[PDB]
Amino acid sequence: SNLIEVFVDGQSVMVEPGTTVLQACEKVGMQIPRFCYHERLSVAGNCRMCLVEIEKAPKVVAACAMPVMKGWNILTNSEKSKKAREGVMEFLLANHPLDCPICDQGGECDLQDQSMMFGSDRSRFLEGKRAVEDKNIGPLVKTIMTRCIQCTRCIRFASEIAGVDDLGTTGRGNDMQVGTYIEKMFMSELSGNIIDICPVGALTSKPYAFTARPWETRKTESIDVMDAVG
Amino acid sequence: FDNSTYRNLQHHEYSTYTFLDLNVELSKFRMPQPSSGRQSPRH
Amino acid sequence: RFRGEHALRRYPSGEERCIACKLCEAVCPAQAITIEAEPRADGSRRTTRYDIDMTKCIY
Amino acid sequence: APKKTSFGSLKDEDRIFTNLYGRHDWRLKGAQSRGDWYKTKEILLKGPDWILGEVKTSGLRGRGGAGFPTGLKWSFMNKPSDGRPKYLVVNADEGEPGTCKDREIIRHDPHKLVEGCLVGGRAMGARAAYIYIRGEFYNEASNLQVAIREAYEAGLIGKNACGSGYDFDVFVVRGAGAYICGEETALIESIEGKQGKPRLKPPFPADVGVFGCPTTVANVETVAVSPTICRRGGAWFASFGRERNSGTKLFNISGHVNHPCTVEEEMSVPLKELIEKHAGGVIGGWDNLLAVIPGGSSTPLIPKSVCETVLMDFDALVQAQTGLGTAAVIVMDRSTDIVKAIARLIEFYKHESCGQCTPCREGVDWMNKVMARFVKGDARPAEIDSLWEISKQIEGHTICALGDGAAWPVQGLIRHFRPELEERMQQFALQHQ
Amino acid sequence: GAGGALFVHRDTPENNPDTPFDFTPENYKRIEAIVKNYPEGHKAAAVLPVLDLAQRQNGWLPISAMNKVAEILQVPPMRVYEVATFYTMYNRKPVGKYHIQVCTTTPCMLRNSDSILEAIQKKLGIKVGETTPDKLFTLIEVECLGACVNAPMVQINDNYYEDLTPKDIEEIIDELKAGKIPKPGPRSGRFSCEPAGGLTSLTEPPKGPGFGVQAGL
Ligand SMILES: NC(=O)C1=CN([C@@H]2O[C@H](COP(=O)(O)OP(=O)(O)OC[C@H]3O[C@@H](n4cnc5c(N)ncnc54)[C@H](O)[C@@H]3O)[C@@H](O)[C@H]2O)C=CC1
Ligand SMILES: Cc1cc2nc3c(=O)[nH]c(=O)nc-3n(C[C@H](O)[C@H](O)[C@H](O)COP(=O)(O)O)c2cc1C
Ligand code: SF4
Ligand code: SF4
Ligand code: SF4
Ligand code: SF4
Ligand code: FES
Ligand code: FES
Ligand SMILES: [Mg+2]
Repeated sequence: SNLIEVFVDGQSVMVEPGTTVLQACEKVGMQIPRFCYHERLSVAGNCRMCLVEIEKAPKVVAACAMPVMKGWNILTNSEKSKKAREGVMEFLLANHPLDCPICDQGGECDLQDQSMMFGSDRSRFLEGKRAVEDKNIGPLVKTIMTRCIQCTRCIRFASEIAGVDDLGTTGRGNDMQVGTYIEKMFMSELSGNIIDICPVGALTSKPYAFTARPWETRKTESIDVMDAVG
Repeated sequence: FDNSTYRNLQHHEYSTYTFLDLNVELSKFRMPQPSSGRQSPRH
Repeated sequence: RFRGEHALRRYPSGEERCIACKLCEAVCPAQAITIEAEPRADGSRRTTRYDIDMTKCIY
Repeated sequence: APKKTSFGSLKDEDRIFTNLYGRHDWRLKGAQSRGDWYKTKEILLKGPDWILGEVKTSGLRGRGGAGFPTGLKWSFMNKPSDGRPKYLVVNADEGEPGTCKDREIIRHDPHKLVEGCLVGGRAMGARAAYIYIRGEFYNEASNLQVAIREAYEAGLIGKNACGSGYDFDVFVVRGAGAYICGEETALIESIEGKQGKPRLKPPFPADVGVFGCPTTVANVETVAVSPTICRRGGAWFASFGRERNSGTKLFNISGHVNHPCTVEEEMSVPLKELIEKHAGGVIGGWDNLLAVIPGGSSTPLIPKSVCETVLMDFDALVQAQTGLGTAAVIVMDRSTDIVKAIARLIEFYKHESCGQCTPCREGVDWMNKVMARFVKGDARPAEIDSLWEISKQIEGHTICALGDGAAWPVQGLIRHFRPELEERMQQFALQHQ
Repeated sequence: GAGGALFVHRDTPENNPDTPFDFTPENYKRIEAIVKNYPEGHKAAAVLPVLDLAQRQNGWLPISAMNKVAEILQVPPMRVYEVATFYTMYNRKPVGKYHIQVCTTTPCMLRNSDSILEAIQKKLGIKVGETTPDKLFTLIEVECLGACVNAPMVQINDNYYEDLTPKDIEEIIDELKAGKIPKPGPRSGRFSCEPAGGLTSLTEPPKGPGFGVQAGL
């Protein structure tokens, strides 16, 4: 066949060429930590949370953007991968605001969950945090940019899925801000999905604000009747 | 043959449009550009 | 340290301290707390309902 | 006798850049008297394989700072055509603090660069060369444009190059103030009209470069010599410096020296000999030396005790734990606040980070704040090891090497001048109770 | 220190979409020549030179100029905003007639650049982020300008003035505000990157063409 053999933690897996390390890892039930990778969006590689160790390689690789080579042995739980994850989460949480009680992403945060599973439990950041002014993109989506981790998922979704090129980044370095640079309404028939794709409370639902927490809700699977798509 | 002089003195009289004027002048020497097949990636 | 009748506190300015995070509701072993919230008229995150059933509470 | 053991004294007949000081006409007529554009038609007619072999046996390594072997890098692009045009991009961003070598080449020997672009593009089969120059070098860019106009007028480049029947164009592109645009992928993205943010590798530019076509990115210094190596032999070039450290190098000596200058010298020259001969020695005598950053701000610094016998090449400086880099020597005597100098370098790196990836974007600002507090002594000795580990987290986890270049000076300062940090901390502690 | 400037746009009578900006016909010829260099099917590669041309024509980059550049090259205005805010050579706010950059990175910091900066400050009476009341000088600090060997140096409107002293920079300033324009280059009798005195290398006349050419070619 065309499949090639790769090893995830010493276990043989057969995968099609061009398959990334993340997909090869998930073919055995291992989910690599991620913040900027979405499987329905183009690869970014900016977050750096997906860094894993390949055996016999001194450098850790971005599992979300690196195709597996023939005979590679991935090491998803070695000391190097764990230290990389802890460092990346330390950097992510360095400037994050202490907003979890007032954040609507409270029990639904990938930042929170992956900090509990892959990060450290302490902080050694002894400086002042950064603060970003809010941007108004319309009634449907509430914006609290301080919480943004600069994943850029929203920009890719707007550019590709929604066909609207209004979202971007201005500035560079620590002071880099996601927005429109002008007072503009991000209007689209699919504009509400940037709330779901955003892993943090930077983009949240405005009608839903403050009304509930995820652990209270009871989930009912149903069908939409507002159009004929179903 | 001398070395007491400085020969790179033409840049003392360059204006703000020197580079673009030179680009315009060189426009008539370049080979035709290759085409992607579309007018833009958004086409 | 004595635990006695419950009370909701304020900030020195007179603003309520509670921000409707619902951590008290999630931790209550007896499920004695019920909370509802919404944005206030000024946009503040404040409760609209905060009940404690003291015949359910284990103090 | 073969197998030389001492290096650092080459006379003018073996210097590639014979107009480094702009003392001869830089115009085509003056450059041709210096041997520029001589037998180009024959070199092109030899073939890409001959030029690639000449570069390979020459032992040349990348002069941008990484020191990658130029032969294999340029032969990576020797693939057959697949429908996409092939391009050459010459890196003239010139962003490293302390470095000034490429500016002199562009402003004083531009025809060397143009001919190097032609020869390298023929070697790689490139259709055209894009020269990405720093946006601040407006006079240098216009001089390069004048040189390109002269080359077009004489039929040296363009349709039917000198006599080879090989079409090749040389464009000049100006950036707008971004040191990150010296990264080859960031430079490529900047040419395509986006933010100067680096791409991930793989793919490499030899597969997906500018406009999504195979591209090779080379330094101006690396590219300019190419013509000379082909002519004078290549095996002549390997006769200079140690093994795997071949050739001639341009050095930028700045800081606390009597006469700062840009000079050309053999690769494996010792640092002390270079400083004493060309720079005129350290201010106040060699005994007044405190620390030196050998290859620009991106490399760790070394104390005076290491500068006594160190060789100015890639491998010897690697053994001294600093690396060669761009061969820009910044000299610091005993009258400088070394912590302040390293903090200023870290602030530079903070103001130049593009912000794309998490480790650089937050960790560099974190180190900047920590070093700002270190300068005043407003910290405690455990923060030294904390900063060391922060730098370690940043290094090797970033997309491009700007995080590496921000972490390395911090590690060098911690490694060599920890007692200075502790003295400052205790002084601030007892001064403020 | 910090950026100081903001990366969001708020409308203003001096800067709004209706603010009049357009390219001169000569500048349209220049834009055509710029666009021609890049491959057909790729025109967004011309945003940098066209935006720089707009800034050169106008003196700064209003929101209308960004929108015009986006319209001409048929790209989303957000991408032009990204380019304009990313690069520090673009002025999204009016500057003085003579915009002064003083390099303060470590190689220039070692050669007493702070003296140059304070001499400029007390000559003009403004700080490092202000413009003179007559709108003729704007003073800022920048990173390494690539003139480190000749440092301490400052760059003015595409010109380099190296090997400076407080007296030299004051002479440059008062010669510039009189209506003249000082000649660029070092002010230490060096006029190049050569060693301060002696010219330790390249003393011999340059060799003739084909002097070291190898055999067989
Ligand atoms: N001259 C200047 O102003 C500055 C120079 N630098 C220097 O840049 C150096 C680091 O730059 P990098 O490009 O990230 O170093 P690198 O080691 O990643 O690669 C350098 C060159 O080798 C090529 N290359 C490397 N591995 C390859 C592979 N497996 N296949 C094909 N090609 C490969 C790359 O395409 C690139 O052109 C630093 O050492 C620094 O000193 C840094 C800042 C400024
Ligand atoms: C942050 C950063 C800045 C850089 N700046 C430059 C530069 O200004 N000039 C340069 O030639 N290379 C620069 N480089 C490295 C380039 O990749 C290098 O020039 C390119 O690989 C050409 O290598 P060569 O000289 O071996 O051909 C930089 C790298 C990084 C990470
Ligand atoms: S986004 Fe997540 S981590 Fe950040 S404040 Fe909200 S709940 Fe906390
Ligand atoms: S707003 Fe959310 S989705 Fe958009 S860049 Fe920030 S964290 Fe990512
Ligand atoms: S909801 Fe409960 S835990 Fe949260 S602020 Fe109010 S009283 Fe405190
Ligand atoms: S290391 Fe810094 S400059 Fe390089 S890609 Fe990451 S954020 Fe950008
Ligand atoms: S998930 Fe791979 S770098 Fe973000
Ligand atoms: S340090 Fe001033 S020009 Fe580079
Ligand atoms: Mg969200």
